Amino acid sequence: GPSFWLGNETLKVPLALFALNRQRLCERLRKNPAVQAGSIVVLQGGEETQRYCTDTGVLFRQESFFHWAFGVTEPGCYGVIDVDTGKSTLFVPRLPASHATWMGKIHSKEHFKEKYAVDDVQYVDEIASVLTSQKPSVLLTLRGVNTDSGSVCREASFDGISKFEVNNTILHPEIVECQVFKTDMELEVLRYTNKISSEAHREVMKAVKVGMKEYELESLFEHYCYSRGGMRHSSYTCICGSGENSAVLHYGHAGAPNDRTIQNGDMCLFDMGGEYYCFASDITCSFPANGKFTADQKAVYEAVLRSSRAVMGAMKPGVWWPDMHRLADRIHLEELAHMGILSGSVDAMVQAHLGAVFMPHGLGHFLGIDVHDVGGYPEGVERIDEPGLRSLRTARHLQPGMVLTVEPGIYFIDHLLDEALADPARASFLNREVLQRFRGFGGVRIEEDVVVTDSGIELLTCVPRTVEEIEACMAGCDFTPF
Amino acid sequence: GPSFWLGNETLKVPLALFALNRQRLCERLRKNPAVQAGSIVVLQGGEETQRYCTDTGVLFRQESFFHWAFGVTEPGCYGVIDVDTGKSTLFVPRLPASHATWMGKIHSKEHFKEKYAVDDVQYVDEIASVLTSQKPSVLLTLRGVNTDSGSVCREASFDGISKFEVNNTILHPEIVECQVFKTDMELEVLRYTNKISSEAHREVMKAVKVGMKEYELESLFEHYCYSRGGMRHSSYTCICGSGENSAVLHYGHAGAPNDRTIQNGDMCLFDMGGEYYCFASDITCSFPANGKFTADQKAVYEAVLRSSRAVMGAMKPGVWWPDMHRLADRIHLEELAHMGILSGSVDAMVQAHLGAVFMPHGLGHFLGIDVHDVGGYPEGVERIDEPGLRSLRTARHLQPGMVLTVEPGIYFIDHLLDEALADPARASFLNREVLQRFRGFGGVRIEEDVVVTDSGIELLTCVPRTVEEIEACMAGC
Ligand SMILES: C[As](C)(=O)[O-]
Ligand SMILES: C[As](C)(=O)[O-]
Ligand SMILES: [Mn+2]
Ligand SMILES: [Mn+2]
Ligand SMILES: [Mn+2]
Ligand SMILES: [Mn+2]
Repeated sequence: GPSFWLGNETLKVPLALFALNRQRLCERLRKNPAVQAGSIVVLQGGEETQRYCTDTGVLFRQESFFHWAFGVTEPGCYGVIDVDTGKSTLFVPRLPASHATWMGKIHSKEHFKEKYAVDDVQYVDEIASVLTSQKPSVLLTLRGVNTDSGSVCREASFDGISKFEVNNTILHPEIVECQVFKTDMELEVLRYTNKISSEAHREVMKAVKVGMKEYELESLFEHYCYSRGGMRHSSYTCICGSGENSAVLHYGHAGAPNDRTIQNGDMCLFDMGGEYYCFASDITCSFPANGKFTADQKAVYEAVLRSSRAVMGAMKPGVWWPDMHRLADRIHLEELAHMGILSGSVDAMVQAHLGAVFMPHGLGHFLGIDVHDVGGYPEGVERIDEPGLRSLRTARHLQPGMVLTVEPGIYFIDHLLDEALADPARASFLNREVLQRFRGFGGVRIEEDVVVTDSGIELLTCVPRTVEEIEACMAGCDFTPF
Repeated sequence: GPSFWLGNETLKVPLALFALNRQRLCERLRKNPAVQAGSIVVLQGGEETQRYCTDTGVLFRQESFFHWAFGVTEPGCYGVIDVDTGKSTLFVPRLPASHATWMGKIHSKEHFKEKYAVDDVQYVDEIASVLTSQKPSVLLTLRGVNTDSGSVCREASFDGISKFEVNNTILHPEIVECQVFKTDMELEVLRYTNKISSEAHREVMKAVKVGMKEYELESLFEHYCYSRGGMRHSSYTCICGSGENSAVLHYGHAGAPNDRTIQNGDMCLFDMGGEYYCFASDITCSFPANGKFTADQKAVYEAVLRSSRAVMGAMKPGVWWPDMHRLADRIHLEELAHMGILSGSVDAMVQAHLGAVFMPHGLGHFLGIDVHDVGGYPEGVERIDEPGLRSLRTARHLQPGMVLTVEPGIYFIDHLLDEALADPARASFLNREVLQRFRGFGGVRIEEDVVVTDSGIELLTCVPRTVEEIEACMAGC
């Protein structure tokens, strides 16, 4: 069948990927006791937008649930699926013929049917008539809460939907649960997004020079990803933190826009991932700006490398993800003590939640069409009310087919360190005479993307990771993964 | 005073630019007899957004009116101006301690006062209290219709605004009219955006090779603009049309995403412009993919070069922009007749609106903070209901300080050509046997950015334009 492709060496993605997702969704719904015969899933695609009240178009990127189900790149569509038969119908906007003045040939319905390999294509304004003719029992629409953003996903609506029976509770948890488990076709795309983004990270490590602005590397990364990878979007705004900015976790946004000059002796923490056909990648490389780790930089870096590799080596089906977070915490504390920053009993440090002072974020998160992918906290899965752990984006147990980031880090964040030093339950573990040397260090994060498999994991990311590999890459060189 | 700067060779933009805009706005409002003493302009800045219901942040770019007045890059702000005194107050979000962990330094109010050179800084949650203590007669908020998008600009709101007298009609036409006329400080930024984007267009022309995808040049353009110019944003989605796609005016968007392979013999029409600190550029270069114009390509291209330079040579204060559009139409028709595509009386071709078959869009538009800048159709200025002219984004007369694109083009658009051939009043001019050779040619657009001066214009753009210059540029090592 047909494939999405941006030519050159970019990945051909079969539209069969999306057909398989529709089939899987129907198979799940058919087993659901709340679902009756004759139901139709109704999804609404994203619409074209402009900046504020201007006529400046914003580049359209499809809504993620719609993309998962249909793979459609055009704005203004709807899509329905007959649950009992699996039959799919795509609804596309009716453009008047005069639009050919500005748009060139206006594609036929048949063009879109062939392009997307759906069973039928209709115009959007006909959706009430078309659904009416099917005499559905119920329309299943999408409404639920994203557990990272807190936002409510808005259900499809069209003129005349009030004439139907509509259910907006059944679908969301079910399509989310399908999305949590990636098909082999989806894994091919995620292998690709990791390949390109890994190459781009290596080009950035080769190119970085003392005296450059952080954004010069943002630009270079995105240029590699688009020109060589066909990745028109990034999966999230690039975080290019140098020096003390490497301790700011979501650095790079409009308020702190990658605008610092990189200085000799700085650490860099570059968290960047290109997006291909609305599939994510999410990779963090940490390295010395000048290509040579100092002793202190090597020690912090290798502490995070140790936790990264320990977690990757322990991950397998049945593992409780919060236990991996606690494992990383224990390793960071052990290694910070081995560096002389901390002293005393590590068991006691853990009891005092000291790990969260140095890693205030979750160990990692589901990844897929969204960088923070859906499904981390389905009904019944609770957030753990402790520092660090409460920021985990899932408390699930691992199962084959899940895609996770593994992103431990250690950071020197002044207000968290000062809180600890003010707290008698924590202050005694800290050695100010050594810690003072790490004030303003920034931080290190080592972030890999992995697939849970029957036997463990599959590592998707392919970047230099040991001190020796990184120094070689920065000197321009050719490295072995976990 | 302070300046915005992204280091390296990027432009230092004095924050005095925005202070001058505030002053100019107050000066215009003070002259409006409907404006009450004690009025306060209240603007609301843009807020951070995410993709749909995801927690995927969208990179924040400031709302254009707010930017014009304040130059503020942070989301979640408000800004007010006392009309009678000119005094400015910026309202910034009061951030929680955790912002220090995830987003960065929690800057003090004094930091922002110094950064933006405003008279006072307060927190957003204090705006009702602060405005109350000033005892304004009326709050002037911003509501009006953009004449390109048709969208209604949404006025500021805050908790407690219902307790004030609010007017939402006076401000919009007044701030728009100020934006129409660029200050010398604004012109320095538009010279810079044109400089970087012109350099980037030159690099793209040197880099194009048969066999590349269109989007490889989009990528290169934006990388040049960001890494060398500090332009994190483009002014609009890059249009990288090759072959017949150069006839598709609305090309490059998500439905037609610069994904065609450039072939030997194609024309390229690349319309790209970086944005610096929310100031636009808007440039189109047209050229043969393989670096050498064929005879037909030279003829079409030189026709558009002729109208481009005739229009620029005629532009000066008092000139009616629709007359310039008609000038370009007439020249295109003349050249298309010289080429043998047309025959007969050009006067009669003009009477039959034949020019619009080949150039269906407007000759050019105001440019500033937005690529299609505000103020093209203020009250009393009407849209002309004729082909071509109805797509003009302004029907105003030119005055010093206006910034315009000059962007004539000729395209071979099947829908329009077929229509013209069906109409006996137009078909008699069209030589079907010659036109057939140009089906699938695509099109040519030559787009310059210019400033109206007291005596004529200043050209901002600097790219190769003659056939000889373009071929030389593309052959450069
Ligand atoms: C800062 As992230 C995209 O690894 O959650
Ligand atoms: C296609 As345009 C931004 O020049 O109007
Ligand atoms: Mn990341
Ligand atoms: Mn991540
Ligand atoms: Mn343009
Ligand atoms: Mn333009």
